[PDB]
Amino acid sequence: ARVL
Amino acid sequence: PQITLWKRPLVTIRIGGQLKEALLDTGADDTVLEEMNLPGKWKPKMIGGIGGFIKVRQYDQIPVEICGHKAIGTVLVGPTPVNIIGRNLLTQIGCTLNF
Amino acid sequence: PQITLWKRPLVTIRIGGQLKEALLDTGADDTVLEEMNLPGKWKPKMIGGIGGFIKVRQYDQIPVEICGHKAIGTVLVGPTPVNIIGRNLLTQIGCTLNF
Repeated sequence: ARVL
Repeated sequence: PQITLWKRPLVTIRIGGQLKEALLDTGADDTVLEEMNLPGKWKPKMIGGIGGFIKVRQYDQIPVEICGHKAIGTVLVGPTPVNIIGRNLLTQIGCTLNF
Repeated sequence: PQITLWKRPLVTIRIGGQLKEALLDTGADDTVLEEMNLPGKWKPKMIGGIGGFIKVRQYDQIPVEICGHKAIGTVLVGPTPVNIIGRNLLTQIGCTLNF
């Protein structure tokens, strides 16, 4: 999970 | 609505019967909220951002109302700097980027 | 164009004579590119998100074309895991969120  | 980006796209959401402010974040796969209590079971998970990885609580099938639009989905809770609505819920409310 | 959010909104950009893939990120104030050896004066900066802060190089007045739409502004260079187009350039290409 990538949260930018 | 149409939201321009001269200011952070902050909106009011309702979750667990409480109002909170959150950022509409197309760069996030997932919705992540600052520490709060949510009802039901959760599972420990880890997610990554620009500064590295954090531990979060994963709540599934959570109803969230975003600017009056209904979503029901995964909400992660943990040490994020800002409440973020990510693509998992943005898709449910029919949100697109346009230029 | 209209970009749906079922997948990460990755688009082609042109910067410093290179074509690159970048994420359109409404949750980002600033534009942050993966390590690259741009010419010019820069100054150090710290930027934060999930996980904490990273150290970046701030370059000003850098032309960036995003899917054919020209922009010019501040670009941050550092150990981001993905190239990120933030609001500073999204506003210049007339990008909105719509639902």
